[PDB]
Amino acid sequence: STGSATTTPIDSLDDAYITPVQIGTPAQTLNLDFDTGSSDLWVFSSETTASEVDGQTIYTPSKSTTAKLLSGATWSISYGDGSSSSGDVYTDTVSVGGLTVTGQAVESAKKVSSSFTEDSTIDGLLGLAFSTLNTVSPTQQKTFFDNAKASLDSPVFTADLGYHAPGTYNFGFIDTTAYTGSITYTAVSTKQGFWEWTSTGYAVGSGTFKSTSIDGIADTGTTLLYLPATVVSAYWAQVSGAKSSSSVGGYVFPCSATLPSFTFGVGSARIVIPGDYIDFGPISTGSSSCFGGIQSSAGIGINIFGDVALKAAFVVFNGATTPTLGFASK
Repeated sequence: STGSATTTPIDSLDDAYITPVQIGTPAQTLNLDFDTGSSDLWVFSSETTASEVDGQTIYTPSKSTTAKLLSGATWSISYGDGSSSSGDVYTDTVSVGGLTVTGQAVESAKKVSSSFTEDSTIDGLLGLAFSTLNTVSPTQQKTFFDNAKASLDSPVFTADLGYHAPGTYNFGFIDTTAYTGSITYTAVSTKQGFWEWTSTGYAVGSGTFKSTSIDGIADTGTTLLYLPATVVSAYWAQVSGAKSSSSVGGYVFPCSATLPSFTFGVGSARIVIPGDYIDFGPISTGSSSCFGGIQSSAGIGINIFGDVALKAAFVVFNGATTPTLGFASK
């Protein structure tokens, strides 16, 4: 089997991407944030505290003839950005782009933090990191990909995120028309439950490539590119007027600037992030100070190849016995 679903930016800045997911019988379609940095599929639901729902589409398991309460199961998760959610668990039929999993754990939110409430466009998350990170207790549950794997034509899914435009998540096949040149595959460590890999270095604009190992995670659920302070300093030094602002919470730059590109290494290959991808617009409405899309990972504890990086590539998440990551230009 295979699946193919379009993923759409939630706003003009590509702050995140939503992908329609069918849950239950009859289908209830929710727009979920596919997140290769976490491993819970959770949804706004009929059980979510009413004051914490503000425009989201909810899953109502009582209206699904295939929903079954997973007795005794609860979940609770906190994300790198400080947001959190928690609740109980159903199993139900979940389909993504024509690909169907029966008995998928659908984690029903009883509580969500304010940032989820305040984002009316995201109805929940669909985790695509390794199932070892799944928070369901007392019986850990498998991700949608993990459940689908054995049925897939090939045990892979691919992320093809658009810049200010829709893109695609595919399951079970590699669309050879979706990228240019070749896919370069690189080793993954699953030791922390992430799609963790080692970039071979970087360049800023038309500058020389610096060969240096950068361990980080391919994370579709993180907006920006978080890299070591040395790297990030080298980037923003090439933008006149750019500075790190503790009050704003990162590097800012004059909105009048033209941003240089940023290149990262995948083995001997090179992915080029155009400078426009690195502009996340005014820090506040009407401001001429703009927020940068490359930020320091210092104090995160891990480097994150978030959407800013991933959207410049066709990315293969190879879930073979020994997982690997593939990157192609597009």
